[PDB]
Amino acid sequence: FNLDAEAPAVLSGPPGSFFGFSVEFYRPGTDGVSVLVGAPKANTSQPGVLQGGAVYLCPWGAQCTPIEFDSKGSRLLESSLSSSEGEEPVEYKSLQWFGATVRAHGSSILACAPLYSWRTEKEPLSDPVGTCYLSTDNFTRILEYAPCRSDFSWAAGQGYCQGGFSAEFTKTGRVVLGGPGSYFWQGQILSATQEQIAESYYPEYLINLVQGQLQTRQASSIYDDSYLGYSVAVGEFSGDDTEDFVAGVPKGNLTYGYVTILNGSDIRSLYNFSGEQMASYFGYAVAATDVNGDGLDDLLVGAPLLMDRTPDGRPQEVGRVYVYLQHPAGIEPTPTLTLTGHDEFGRFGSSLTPLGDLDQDGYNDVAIGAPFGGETQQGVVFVFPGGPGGLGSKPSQVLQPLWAASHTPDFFGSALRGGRDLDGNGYPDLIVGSFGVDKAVVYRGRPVV
Amino acid sequence: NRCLKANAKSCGECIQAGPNCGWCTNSTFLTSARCDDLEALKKKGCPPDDIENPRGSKDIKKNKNVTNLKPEDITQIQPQQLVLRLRSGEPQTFTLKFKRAEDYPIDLYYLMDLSYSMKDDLENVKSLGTDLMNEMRRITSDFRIGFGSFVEKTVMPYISTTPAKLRNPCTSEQNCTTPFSYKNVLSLTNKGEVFNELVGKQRISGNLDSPEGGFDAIMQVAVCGSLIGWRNVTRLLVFSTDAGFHFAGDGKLGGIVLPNDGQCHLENNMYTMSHYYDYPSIAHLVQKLSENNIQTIFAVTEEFQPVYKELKNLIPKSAVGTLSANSSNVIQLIIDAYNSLSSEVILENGKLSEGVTISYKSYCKNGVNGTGENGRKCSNISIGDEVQFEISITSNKCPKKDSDSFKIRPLGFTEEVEVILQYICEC
Ligand SMILES: *[C@@H]1O[C@H](CO)[C@@H](O[C@@H]2O[C@H](CO)[C@@H](O[C@@H]3O[C@H](CO[C@H]4O[C@H](CO)[C@@H](O)[C@H](O[C@H]5O[C@H](CO)[C@@H](O)[C@H](O)[C@@H]5O)[C@@H]4O)[C@@H](O)[C@H](O[C@H]4O[C@H](CO)[C@@H](O)[C@H](O)[C@@H]4O)[C@@H]3O)[C@H](O)[C@H]2NC(C)=O)[C@H](O)[C@H]1NC(C)=O
Ligand SMILES: *[C@@H]1O[C@H](CO)[C@@H](O[C@@H]2O[C@H](CO)[C@@H](O)[C@H](O)[C@H]2NC(C)=O)[C@H](O)[C@H]1NC(C)=O
Ligand SMILES: *[C@@H]1O[C@H](CO)[C@@H](O[C@@H]2O[C@H](CO)[C@@H](O)[C@H](O)[C@H]2NC(C)=O)[C@H](O)[C@H]1NC(C)=O
Ligand SMILES: *[C@@H]1O[C@H](CO)[C@@H](O[C@@H]2O[C@H](CO)[C@@H](O)[C@H](O)[C@H]2NC(C)=O)[C@H](O)[C@H]1NC(C)=O
Ligand SMILES: *[C@@H]1O[C@H](CO)[C@@H](O[C@@H]2O[C@H](CO)[C@@H](O)[C@H](O)[C@H]2NC(C)=O)[C@H](O)[C@H]1NC(C)=O
Ligand SMILES: *[C@@H]1O[C@H](CO)[C@@H](O)[C@H](O)[C@H]1NC(C)=O
Ligand SMILES: *[C@@H]1O[C@H](CO)[C@@H](O)[C@H](O)[C@H]1NC(C)=O
Ligand SMILES: *[C@@H]1O[C@H](CO)[C@@H](O)[C@H](O)[C@H]1NC(C)=O
Ligand SMILES: *[C@@H]1O[C@H](CO)[C@@H](O)[C@H](O)[C@H]1NC(C)=O
Ligand SMILES: [Ca+2]
Ligand SMILES: [Ca+2]
Ligand SMILES: [Ca+2]
Ligand SMILES: [Ca+2]
Ligand SMILES: [Ca+2]
Ligand SMILES: [Ca+2]
Ligand SMILES: [Mg+2]
Repeated sequence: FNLDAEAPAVLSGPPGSFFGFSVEFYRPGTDGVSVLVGAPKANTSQPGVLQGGAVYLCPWGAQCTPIEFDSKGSRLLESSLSSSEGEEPVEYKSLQWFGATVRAHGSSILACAPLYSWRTEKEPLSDPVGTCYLSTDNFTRILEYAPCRSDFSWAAGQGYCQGGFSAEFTKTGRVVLGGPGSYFWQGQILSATQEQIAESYYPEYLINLVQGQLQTRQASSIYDDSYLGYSVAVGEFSGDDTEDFVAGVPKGNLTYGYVTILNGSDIRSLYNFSGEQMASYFGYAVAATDVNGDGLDDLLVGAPLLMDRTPDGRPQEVGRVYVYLQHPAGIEPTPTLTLTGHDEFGRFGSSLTPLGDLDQDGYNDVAIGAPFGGETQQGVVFVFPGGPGGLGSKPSQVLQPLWAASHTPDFFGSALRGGRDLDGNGYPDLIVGSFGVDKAVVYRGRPVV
Repeated sequence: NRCLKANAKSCGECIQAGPNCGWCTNSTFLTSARCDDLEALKKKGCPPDDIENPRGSKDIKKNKNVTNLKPEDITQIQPQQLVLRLRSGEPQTFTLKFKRAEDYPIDLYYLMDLSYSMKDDLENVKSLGTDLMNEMRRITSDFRIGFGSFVEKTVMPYISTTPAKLRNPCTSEQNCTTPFSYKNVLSLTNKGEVFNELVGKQRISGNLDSPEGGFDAIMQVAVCGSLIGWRNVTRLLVFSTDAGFHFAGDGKLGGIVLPNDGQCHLENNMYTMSHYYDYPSIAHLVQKLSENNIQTIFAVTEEFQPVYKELKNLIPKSAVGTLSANSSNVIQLIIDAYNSLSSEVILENGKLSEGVTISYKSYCKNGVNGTGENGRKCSNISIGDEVQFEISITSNKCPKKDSDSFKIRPLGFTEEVEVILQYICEC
């Protein structure tokens, strides 16, 4: 309720760049505190690359400049340099959606291009393996990490993995990636520490050779088309100090969808949670945060296509969020609480973020996006208060764009990032993307009492 | 009671507070105490000529009897228009009669998966136009058939995008045509021979991931109106496939984030926006199939029966049949499905104002009576059968001073009942 909705800060990027598709906080210390904004359709100065995508660095102080993760165009197939008559590319950076995901931890920034594809150096393919770039030590070293750019090509292998479709850092800076296309879209979770990534980074060889990498295994074909890794988050659910992996599997189990929690030490499956309606996209978004002040991270899952019925009998797409409270002996498969959208086609639960403790009352709060909610379908963000009994069932605040609707959807609330203090007043702040109009909005917590 | 505990300061308030309340105006009543029960007032000496008690009412306005002819000259639901005046908290109930017409035209659009596993099917469906027409002569006097084909969104990652695979998505020997989203091959026609001629000329295609993009095609078939040719008759959409289905959210993998807009986007009989709009959600199809009175027949292979059976439970007026491996049994499948669909009626109502509620009771064959959500439907309705519904409406507010209107209609039909509501808020 205490976010300053009367006058948020609006950042704008290049038109049609999808500036705002992903948003993040960056603080290599504090004096360089900044907002990061992904613009996956942005043009870049990379030669021969059309709409490679970009990530913008926006220092918070008194605006936005692209980060140069990769200044190079698409590399060439070495065997074609002169053996053949005509160079040809070995990879396809055009239209790769770099910055579809932007995450940061300390002085490291992970940015992914889930529509990056490559040819392989054997038979000519069009394999969208996805790739990420990792800035470390505040832009003094930049690594490519493409764990699905492997020996196992094509849809049957990891060729269509789209690694980095979703991504997250653990609290120790470990990289966790979702790739929904591995093994005929079974999907995959892959993870490595930054040290492990830097240790085998050798750009001369295109195939991933990271040692010590964690990844989920290929399963039988009955598990095809599940999209494990459509979304990912991290939290502690196993009783130790190594954060675990929460992954959406939205088409799993007959398209009912499920969400799985993987042991952060060995990526073994710990918990599953099942969706309630076919094709509701349960697992579209996931989050983990303690919403009732007992120190046990709780699970939140979005299912934005959830269809329910009005009392006068009319079906309507509204979306639903599910909350599962952890307890000392584990966590139950049935939700503690559900929250349901009220706007038809609003896609409530499309995005979720922990806010930290917005009002500093001792309980962490949560934001939920409904990118097509609101009276003009521009999108809406709901703040829900944590409390001793869990998440409250009524929002404590409702954020909407202050600009008018236009020819095309705003997608306000389709990207969220909270839980960090941008201006050092001790109250956590919230970033909301509205990529359909190439904006991101920063909301600041006002002090209370 | 709550007539006195309302503290009605006027006759007005007294009305809105309790259907059992009445108002005295004589001033021979020994304040707010003039608002009491209709009995508690008579027991306290209030002449019935003084106890003001407005009551709700029902006035039928259009009431053509069910038939026993062009389709629009056929009546299957009555009445067609009535007015309900609503006292707060007092239901007004009326009866809807539904009678299944003896003979009603059928438009059937055959929407077929043409990915490579359907190659052998395509060989069988070559005579389906004339064979189905021959069968339908014993089902209806007026049958039309159309044909459409689908495969997939024509973008990465659903299709391979090497130059070679774009030309031929299948193996070298297999001479597949380039992947395509949806082709409206043949609009509805009574000429079955033309269905045979055109279907026989279609080329099988291919793509990469197993689920197919037929929901894009279903949406187009539902909303493209005259381009498809639908009449206001029984509208059947046969959806034939041997795979599961993409739906909303899957598009994000290909960078497609705009929701399906549910509008027609055919150019030269092809869907041109599959790269731009996401696959529909089930709920979106529910909206558009219902609105356009499409009854869907999922003709799908055994291995995907589980999936389509759950899909059928979410889509009103739909049926599932088990398609053989080369669509050899598809005619009997369609007949069985039509028979199943035609024998069930399901009522829907439009949106009601806040404070207004509706309840249905169904009275079906063999004394089967439904209540709750089941009051909206009757089953085992044979040709010529009549069933009836008792429909109760209650207002519990003073919703507007302006009259409301909403429709009640059986899914799949143009025929409907207009219910006009008037709210008694004053004396
Ligand atoms: C949450 O929900 C998910 C999804 O349902 C659950 O994940 C699924 O769990 C089941 C049960 O464990 C998995 O099926 C089993 O898979 C194991 C894995 O075996 C591996 O190791 C073997 C030994 O080294 C190896 O042989 C296997 O390799 C074979 O199979 C792969 C894939 O087909 C193939 O690539 C290889 O060439 C081999 O052919 C594999 O690497 C397996 O051991 C199990 O076998 C048992 O069951 C089968 C069938 O019932 C039976 O034939 C065997 O004799 C044996 O009894 C079984 O196949 C499944 O893979 C998981 N799916 C996914 C997508 O992860 C998860 O368990 C849930 N979590 C919780 C906490 O509930
Ligand atoms: C990125 O740059 C390309 C090339 O300049 C832009 O594409 C051009 O857009 C104009 C107007 O839409 C067209 O008339 C040209 O034909 C396009 N050229 C090509 C090669 O596609 C593109 O719009 C830019 N994208 C963004 C987000 O700015
Ligand atoms: C999460 O994974 C870790 C690592 O596999 C598990 O820790 C191991 O537990 C076994 C007991 O079965 C011990 O023998 C090993 O020494 C442990 N290894 C490490 C590195 O700690 C842990 O038990 C798993 N957590 C859960 C809840 O299953
Ligand atoms: C099917 O019936 C509908 C409803 O009767 C027709 O649409 C109506 O057309 C009349 C005159 O053309 C208008 O007065 C109504 O307002 C229309 N209503 C609606 C909801 O459109 C429609 O033309 C018929 N369709 C066909 C193919 O004959
Ligand atoms: C379902 O409701 C109908 C109401 O029409 C019941 O049938 C009527 O029952 C009354 C007395 O019970 C008879 O006077 C009528 O003649 C009956 N109507 C007909 C058409 O037969 C029926 O019994 C109810 N069934 C159940 C199971 O409740
Ligand atoms: C990080 O790099 C930026 C330039 O991109 C610079 O302005 C800032 O001072 C640096 N911070 C640290 C802690 O080195
Ligand atoms: C799969 O779905 C069924 C039916 O919806 C449900 O009962 C079951 O718990 C689900 N299982 C998993 C592992 O998601
Ligand atoms: C379907 O395939 C089988 C193959 O065993 C064949 O015998 C049958 O004739 C085919 N169906 C039709 C209608 O020809
Ligand atoms: C339908 O009703 C008839 C009575 O006319 C009855 O004989 C038949 O068994 C019923 N069918 C079903 C499936 O209930
Ligand atoms: Ca752990
Ligand atoms: Ca907790
Ligand atoms: Ca709080
Ligand atoms: Ca702050
Ligand atoms: Ca076949
Ligand atoms: Ca497909
Ligand atoms: Mg297929």
